[PDB]
Amino acid sequence: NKLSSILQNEHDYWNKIMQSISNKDVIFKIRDRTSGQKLLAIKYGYEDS
Amino acid sequence: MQPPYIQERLKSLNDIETQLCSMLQEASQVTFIFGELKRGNESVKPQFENHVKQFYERLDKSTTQLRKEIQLLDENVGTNKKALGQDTEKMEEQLDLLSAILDPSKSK
Amino acid sequence: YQIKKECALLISYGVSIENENKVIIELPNEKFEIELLSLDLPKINDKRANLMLVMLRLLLVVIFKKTLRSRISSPHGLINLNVDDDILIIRPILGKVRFANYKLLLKKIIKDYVLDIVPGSSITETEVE
Amino acid sequence: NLPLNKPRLEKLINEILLKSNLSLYNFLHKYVLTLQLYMVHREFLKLANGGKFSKSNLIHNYDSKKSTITVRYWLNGKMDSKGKITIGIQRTTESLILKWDNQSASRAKNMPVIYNNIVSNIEGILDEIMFNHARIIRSELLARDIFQEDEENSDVLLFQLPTTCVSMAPIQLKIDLLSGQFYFRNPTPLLSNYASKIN
Amino acid sequence: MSNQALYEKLEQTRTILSVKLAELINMTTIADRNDDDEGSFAQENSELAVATTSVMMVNNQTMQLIKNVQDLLILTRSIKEKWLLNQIPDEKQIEELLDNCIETFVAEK
Amino acid sequence: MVQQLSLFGSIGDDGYDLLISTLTTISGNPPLLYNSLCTVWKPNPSYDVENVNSRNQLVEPNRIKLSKEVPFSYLIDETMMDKPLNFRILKSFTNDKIPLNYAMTRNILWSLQISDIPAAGNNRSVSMQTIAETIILSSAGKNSSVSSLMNGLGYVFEFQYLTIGVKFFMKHGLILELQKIWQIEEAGNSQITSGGFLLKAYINVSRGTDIDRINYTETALMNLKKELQGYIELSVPDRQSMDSRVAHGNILI
Repeated sequence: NKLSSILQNEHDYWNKIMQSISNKDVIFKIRDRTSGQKLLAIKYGYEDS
Repeated sequence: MQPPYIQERLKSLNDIETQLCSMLQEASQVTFIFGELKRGNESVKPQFENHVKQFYERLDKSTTQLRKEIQLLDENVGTNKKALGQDTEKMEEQLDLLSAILDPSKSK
Repeated sequence: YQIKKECALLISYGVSIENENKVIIELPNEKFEIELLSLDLPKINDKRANLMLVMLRLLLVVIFKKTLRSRISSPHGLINLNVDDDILIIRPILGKVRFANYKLLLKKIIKDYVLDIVPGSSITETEVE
Repeated sequence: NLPLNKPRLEKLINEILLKSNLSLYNFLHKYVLTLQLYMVHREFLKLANGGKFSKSNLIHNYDSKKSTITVRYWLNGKMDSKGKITIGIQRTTESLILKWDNQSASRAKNMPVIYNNIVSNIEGILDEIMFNHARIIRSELLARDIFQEDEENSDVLLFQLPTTCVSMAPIQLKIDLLSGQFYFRNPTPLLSNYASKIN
Repeated sequence: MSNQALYEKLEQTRTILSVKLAELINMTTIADRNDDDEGSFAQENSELAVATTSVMMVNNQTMQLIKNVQDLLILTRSIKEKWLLNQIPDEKQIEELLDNCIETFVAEK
Repeated sequence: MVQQLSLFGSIGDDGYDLLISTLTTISGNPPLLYNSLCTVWKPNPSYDVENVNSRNQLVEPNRIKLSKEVPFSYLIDETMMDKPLNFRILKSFTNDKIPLNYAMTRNILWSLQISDIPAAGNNRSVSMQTIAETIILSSAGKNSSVSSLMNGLGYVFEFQYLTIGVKFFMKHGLILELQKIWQIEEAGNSQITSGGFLLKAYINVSRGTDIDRINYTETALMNLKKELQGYIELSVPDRQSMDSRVAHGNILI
């Protein structure tokens, strides 16, 4: 019961993430200086332009 | 938006974890039913075979489909780029704005 | 940033920098102020300022395209922009305005000293590419 | 609000007092002066990246052992002077002071050479020094009686030049407030060449 | 790489099957069996340690099932993340436009 | 005169398209089409060069390379003007036949180039070769022609070939080339690099005495090679294959 409740909670967040994200864009994973974990990052500068 | 192929790939993966959740749930009901079967009422005895069979068939084909996905990974290999045109598109839109500025009848 | 680095060399012709976010251009009859401001009645020259902003953006895009073309052309060439040559943003607009002013002044001078003195003179205006 | 090392300070002060014969006050004053000098240097570092004086106008060198800062300005200036400023601890008042090391500033009257409150108005002090040096140079030029005085503008020098045989007209020369090179309002190629020669 | 994930999921599935059969047999014959014949092998010698071994079985099957399922879910998410990340993929009109713009500015300046 | 530091490799055309994309993912630049035509000339055997100091071996005879660019209007047949002039045209260049034939090249008759065998020793990680180069701008006279010029020097024609491929410019002056080579004779045209592309990554150093620069160049080349691990294997070719002296005959192709 505990596993089902929690697990369906993370499918709720999972579906929110999946259907909230759009797309060409330079996307990668980076390690935060303060947190140290992996987070999604997008390159939007004109450095390569 | 992403190309469709990735879309049905993610749909299949989502189906995979939903099937896993269904397998866990059915494990919960079979564990529940075995308790009263040990208690000594034989009415729910026929349901036990159905639950066991559905549990096993849910366990098997889910792993089979995941195996198919990992196989797809095998042949999918070999099958800032936007920046190369990014300035260009920016250029375009800027001139479009000038057109809107240039024509006073369209500023309404 | 490009505007700052470009106008730092135009002090001798009546262009100054007020602060880290303001630049001022003076003309015998006009004043232009370019400011970088944080968010924290239709006049006559509002369209003029909008056009100025548009062409400034266009010139920056042209600079970027020139940089990319030079980079693709040859690998050895170090891409270090020259302020005297590469950065051309305020130069064309200022040149056009001051050239128009001088054209008007010479028109007036010719009219006073030739047209008003020698009748029948015929004047033709042309542009050469 | 500074994150002071309270326990290490406790042991240090206790040890000093135990070994004391005064010394604690001297150490505290020295540390305060060193911290003020370091934060002044940090402010200089922050300003130099984006400041008006970034393009070789100002160079600062800091020595911790002597706890002094030497500032050199107007590198392209050879008018029998070199713009030098020394920030250091004053012996008499035990306070950090800024001195504009210049003989022209030395014999200049009604003009302070030493300034305080550097942290609050370092930019104002630098602007005042810049204007004072420009005014001293302009006054020397007027004393030589080569440029006539401009009544409308106190920072503009008038040079008399005949444009034609009969015309006798003044030309306005101005001093750059940042690097200090003389420039004309509308210089001709020969005028620009000779302005560069003047520089 | 992917073959290692294949193998890991293989022991994952076989471990599920084995622990499933183990908990099934343990709970079914949880009712202790007494048979006079020497062929049968069921021993309950110390009374309460029997219950200790029972709760042993319970805790083992719980931990192993939960860990295996969670590992499989994390593996699926890793596959999806790899899917998302790793898969590497007139002039004349402008002339008169700029001409009109510049003449308009010249007139308005 | 340069010290050229180079690494070599080859690929099958099947992966060609894929390879191209990966390169653009790394360099950030698009490929640029190019072509060239090289003619090899050798000393005339009719003339006895007794001046070769046999007792001392001060020098040995060598072969001269003359290169020129040829417009694509000679390489595109009547079926290909519809497609734009980009890299994809290389996908149609798999046949041993080519529009440029022997007669046109004979009608043509620049950059003059001489090289030496790479440096000896087994402690070299990249192929280091010495190149001496000059340029011919124009000419005049009663017999102004490349053939007459090289016969005046004392050289005669040996063979020729045509290269077509794409170029990638990366940082630090690194140049990466994908090539296809067609040997040309009156008998016909034969593609030596049959069913594949020849890959060559190289850098140039202007002064051989500077060693900090050479170390930097080697570092960049080995880093590039270690980036492409698992896709393509870049290797140092055989030192005895890049020898172009007349006495011994072989040609890396």
